[PDB]
Amino acid sequence: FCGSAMATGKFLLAYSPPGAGAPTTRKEAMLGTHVIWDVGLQSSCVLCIPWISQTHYRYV
Amino acid sequence: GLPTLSTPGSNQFLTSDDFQSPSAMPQFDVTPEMDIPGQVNNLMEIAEVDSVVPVNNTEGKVMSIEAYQIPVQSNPTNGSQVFGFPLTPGANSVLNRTLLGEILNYYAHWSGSIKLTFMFCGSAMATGKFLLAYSPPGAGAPTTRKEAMLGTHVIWDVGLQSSCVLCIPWISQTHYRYVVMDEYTAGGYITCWYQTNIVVPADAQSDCKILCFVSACNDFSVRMLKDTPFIKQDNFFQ
Amino acid sequence: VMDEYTAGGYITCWYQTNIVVPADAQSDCKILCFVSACNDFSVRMLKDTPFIKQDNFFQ
Amino acid sequence: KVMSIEAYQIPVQSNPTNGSQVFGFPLTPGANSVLNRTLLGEILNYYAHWSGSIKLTFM
Amino acid sequence: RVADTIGSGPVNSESIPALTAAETGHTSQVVPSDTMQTRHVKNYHSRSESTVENFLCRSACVFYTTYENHDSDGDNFAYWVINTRQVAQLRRKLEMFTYARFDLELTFVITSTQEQPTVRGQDAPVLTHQIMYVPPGGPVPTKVNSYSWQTSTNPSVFWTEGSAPPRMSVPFIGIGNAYSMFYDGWARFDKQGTYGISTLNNMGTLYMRHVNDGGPGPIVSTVRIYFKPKHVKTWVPRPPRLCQYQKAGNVNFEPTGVTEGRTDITTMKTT
Amino acid sequence: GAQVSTQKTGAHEIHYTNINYYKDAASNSANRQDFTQDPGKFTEPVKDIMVKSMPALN
Amino acid sequence: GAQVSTQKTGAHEIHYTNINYYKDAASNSANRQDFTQDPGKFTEPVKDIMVKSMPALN
Amino acid sequence: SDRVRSITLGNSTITTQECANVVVGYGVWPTYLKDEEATAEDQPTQPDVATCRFYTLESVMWQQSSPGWWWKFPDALSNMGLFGQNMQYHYLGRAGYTIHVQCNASKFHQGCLLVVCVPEAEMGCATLANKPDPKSLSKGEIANMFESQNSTGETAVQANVINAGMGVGVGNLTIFPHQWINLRTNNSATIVMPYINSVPMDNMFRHNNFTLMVIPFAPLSYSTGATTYVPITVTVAPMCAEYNGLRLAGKQ
Amino acid sequence: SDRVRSITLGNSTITTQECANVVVGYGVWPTYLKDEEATAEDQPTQPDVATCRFYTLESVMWQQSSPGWWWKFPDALSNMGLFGQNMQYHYLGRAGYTIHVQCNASKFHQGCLLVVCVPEAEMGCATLANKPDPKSLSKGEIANMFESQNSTGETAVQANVINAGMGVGVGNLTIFPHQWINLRTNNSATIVMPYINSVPMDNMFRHNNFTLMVIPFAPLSYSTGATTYVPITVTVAPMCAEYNGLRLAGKQ
Ligand SMILES: CCCCCCCCCCCCC/C=C/[C@@H](O)[C@H](N)CO
Repeated sequence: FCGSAMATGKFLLAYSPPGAGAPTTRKEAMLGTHVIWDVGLQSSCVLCIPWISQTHYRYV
Repeated sequence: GLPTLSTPGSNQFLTSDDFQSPSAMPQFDVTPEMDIPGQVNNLMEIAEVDSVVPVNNTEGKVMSIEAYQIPVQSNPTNGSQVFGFPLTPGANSVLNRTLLGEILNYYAHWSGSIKLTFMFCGSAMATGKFLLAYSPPGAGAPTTRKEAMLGTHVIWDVGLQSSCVLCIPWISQTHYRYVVMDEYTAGGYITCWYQTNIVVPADAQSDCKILCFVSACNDFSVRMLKDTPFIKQDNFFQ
Repeated sequence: VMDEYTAGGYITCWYQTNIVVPADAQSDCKILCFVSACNDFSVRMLKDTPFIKQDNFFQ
Repeated sequence: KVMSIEAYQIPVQSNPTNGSQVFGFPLTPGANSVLNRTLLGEILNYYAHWSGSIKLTFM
Repeated sequence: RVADTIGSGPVNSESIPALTAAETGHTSQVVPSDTMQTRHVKNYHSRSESTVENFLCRSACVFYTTYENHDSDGDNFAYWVINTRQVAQLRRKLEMFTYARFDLELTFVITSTQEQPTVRGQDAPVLTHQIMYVPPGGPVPTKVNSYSWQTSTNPSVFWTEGSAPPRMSVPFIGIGNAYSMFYDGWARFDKQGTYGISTLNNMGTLYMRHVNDGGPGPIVSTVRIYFKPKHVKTWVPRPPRLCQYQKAGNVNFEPTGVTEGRTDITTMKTT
Repeated sequence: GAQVSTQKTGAHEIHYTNINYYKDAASNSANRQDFTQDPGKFTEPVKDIMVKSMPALN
Repeated sequence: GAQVSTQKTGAHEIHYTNINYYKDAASNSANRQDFTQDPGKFTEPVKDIMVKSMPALN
Repeated sequence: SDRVRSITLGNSTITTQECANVVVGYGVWPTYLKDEEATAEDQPTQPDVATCRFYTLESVMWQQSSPGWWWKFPDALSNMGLFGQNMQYHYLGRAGYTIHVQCNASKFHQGCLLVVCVPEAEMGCATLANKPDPKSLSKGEIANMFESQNSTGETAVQANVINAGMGVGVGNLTIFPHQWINLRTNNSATIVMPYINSVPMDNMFRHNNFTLMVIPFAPLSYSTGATTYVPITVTVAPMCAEYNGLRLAGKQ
Repeated sequence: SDRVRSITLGNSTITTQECANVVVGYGVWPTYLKDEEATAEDQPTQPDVATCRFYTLESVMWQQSSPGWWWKFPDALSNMGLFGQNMQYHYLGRAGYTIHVQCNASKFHQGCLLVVCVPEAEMGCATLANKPDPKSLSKGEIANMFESQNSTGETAVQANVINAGMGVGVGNLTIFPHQWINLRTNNSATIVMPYINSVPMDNMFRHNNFTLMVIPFAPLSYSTGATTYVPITVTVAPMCAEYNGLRLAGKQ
């Protein structure tokens, strides 16, 4: 986050495996893999995207 | 005299009291006990015995041995309902008059699993598979086999063993249900459906009867004695 | 019950300095105050509360 | 203010004077309106005598 | 028993007992010694009387009703469907807790009075009453002499006037693991129907009558019923009822002020 | 099977005796002598303890 | 827990037995047998003793 | 460190930059039902990671006039993914929850919320002779609101905040598990609620159990220029959810 | 932790949110008079908790033009409760003090005060051939003020700050026990002063001992909108006060 020290905010970062569509609302995204980032001293936050595939390898 | 102080309760006559009392016949020599077969110690020994349930208690059938006979026959359709009644053993007409129901009626609360046994009285040449089910409350009663099937069920296949048991587990939020019928204490629905059909060869009846019995399982118990609403009287019999 | 014999004193609060605030910040604030007993507290003599009346059985 | 969440809010603000009083109430937990309706006051009201130290927290 | 106040003296530290953060939802455990110079006091005060049991364990009238010696069919006998919500006092006490488990000690105070159409040579033999408890489902009486008064199974007390309040003890007869004083729910899964504490209420009915049949002069008797919780266990304390009660079967209330008011935040004049 | 307990006596300066006569525990007198006490449930339900002399918010 | 004491008998020529039945010491009978006695508090509060056979004022 | 915080349930993590502690139930942490406490005999389903995760409800905006809001659990979660689907197919169920209420402001903003979980919050009707209706009681994942004046309605809940809809001093809601969000110090409140009820398990549609109430005791306030849009979001996670009595789905 | 602070004397506690350390006298902490150092033979009174507690003097407002203020001890305390009553009834007395000067501002405010305790601060008259008068020297619990120009007066104290009323560089007041209150970092100053004098005890009316001086070296400053009312409060506590030579009360 590159705001200013006086700004605050909470974001919801999410990953949604395929199969259903892409989430079009926060209620849809939230039902999948998510982290709730709260802006504060730690400018940065990590969303780690797990490997969830039926294969082992995906094609590039 | 030993200084004493009487407390509330003195001189009342409580019907369920338990005190000693003088015997009007001092030194009366009773007649020696014998040893009669069939001693009973707990009403539950009686409620644990199968009694024939009058499932077919419709209108005019209620004064006929017919009240006891569930009709079953060959049909041109699939998954038809054979019968259905609620798990309200204390108050429902289907169950309340059986040995189990009569005993429940001398009490206010009950708890336990119940066994329903179905005995097929077709002929040795008839066959068929039925789906017996129990559905806890909350959603409605199942109106189709696909609905019933999603709950507790057994698939009875008619063959050498005429009879089959649907055991109804105790699934309640309470511990005890009232024998009295409360929506809070709703117990679910028991229903039966054709899994296949009654197939029979030519020269054999396609119409058959099925008898159904009830009794308590080993976890059953009743609590709170009360008089039954089943026996009235206008004045002393003579 | 409130007796002059049993008077317990006075609790008061005063500004020691002042509420100083920068421009663009409200100067009006609220303060909440809570109560509870310490570990030496005890009550004696049960009686009914004067806080709940009734004219006749509720139905 | 007694029928408003406002009954609970002590006002405090920047002032042009020194040492002004913010509030004041007597230590009569059982009978004074300020304290008698709190958890502590309600319990005191089921009794006739009390004794102990009391904690007032200001947030 | 309560805590001794331990003597303390001057301080000049960087430990700050007086400063906390109530946001945590945690009550400060401060004591005088933390903010002032204390002397030592050996405290002998005991909290014996605030034990939940001593608080609830005192007989309280929960109801009363009347019936008449003679006069026919409503009048003749009375009945009450047991519940603890028709009286303010007890009800507010039990209600300081969400769930409770306890035994009960019932005591009955029965008194009789003469009514005006008097008659001469009125000299009535002593009166004996009968109280019968009818568990949910039991056949209930319809007139002073219905068969149900034979009580072959329901318990009943027969008591004669002038002889000391009849009394019994009843166990925790609940069907759940505790009696619920509140129930934010419905009786039916579809939410149609009743809502609230009444959905749980099914403790039976009491029935009373005179035993000696009606004499010349009319007599009215009142039965006062007392409840005394015993062997009490209580969970989840709640705020005491503020608003007065309106109905016996629910929590319905008329909004009401948080306290009495005073002129300013500065008034020491206790109301 | 008589039980001898202690009377509420007072503090800066004796026993009773009870025999139960009924078959049911519900018939027994009150438990007026149970002095268990644990405020912690309601006064300090905080997961991270909270020391008094310490800075509440670190 | 029965207590056996002595009855007031008389002097120139026997026991009782009591069991307390209530949980509160206030319910107990009277202390009619306490014979402590100390006049000195009121009869001789003088700091410098005062012997009888002696000259009171020296 | 220690004002910061991270909670992972299922495939969801919550992080906080400035919290207090985490208030825990009545000191009790949630746990599955024990054989000694059980009565329903069928083997329970304990989905786990699919049901005990963080569900984020609709947000709400705090304004300088808001009297407060409230939500009823399990109701609020009846439509959230598999937790909701399990509620439908089962007669019985039980669960605990970790409730995390979020609300960031600025340093120039001020205000303070009470965040409480009131077990068994039976509510009064606005009109004395009626019972409130299902929807006045709970609008699902949508917060209902208290009012700063006597509500009138023929079947509405008497929502005047001062009596918290229950006929008690709102200021005493404190004996229930709670935290405060004083913008000056906090920005979230986290409360873990164990399952509290007078029965081991219960139907999740006909009984509510506990109500979350968020009530501002010191109003949102700020100088002109400061952002006026201050939402309050509520994320909740069932904990140790088990169900019993499987059958077809629905209410009825 | 450690910028926070709590001091309890008697029935009074002081807390600070942002301090420095606590400056202690000349490293000496106050203590009662020793038999080897004593000369007055009568048994002293050592009231304790009733006299060695925190007395809060009148507040003063810091403005962008204030040159400084000063108070003289014991004088400033001659009317404070029992400490003052003991001063009246006794010929002799001695004590140490914990001085806590308070002043909070905002983050947008700026300024810096010197807080010094000058032992034996004999002051000069504005007019060379006279002696200042009692009141120009000390107005009791009411601060006297320095001026930013030569004072004139026929019996006034030459209060031009630059010479601190003593004929020395105000900038060298530093060899005396002191602290600074730089609003940017501080908000209070705490100084413990041991009893310093050339005699074991002394009369508390005819001798002043030490003078507290608060002098802004960087002026209060702020942008428009910021609060302009910035008071400076002074709370003091006698420590180890003993008195000797009891008789009737007064001066004379
Ligand atoms: C011969 C006389 C026998 C009398 C028997 C009386 C039995 C009734 C005992 C009732 C105890 C009820 C207290 C109230 C509980 C309710 O608050 C709750 N709604 C139930 O969960």
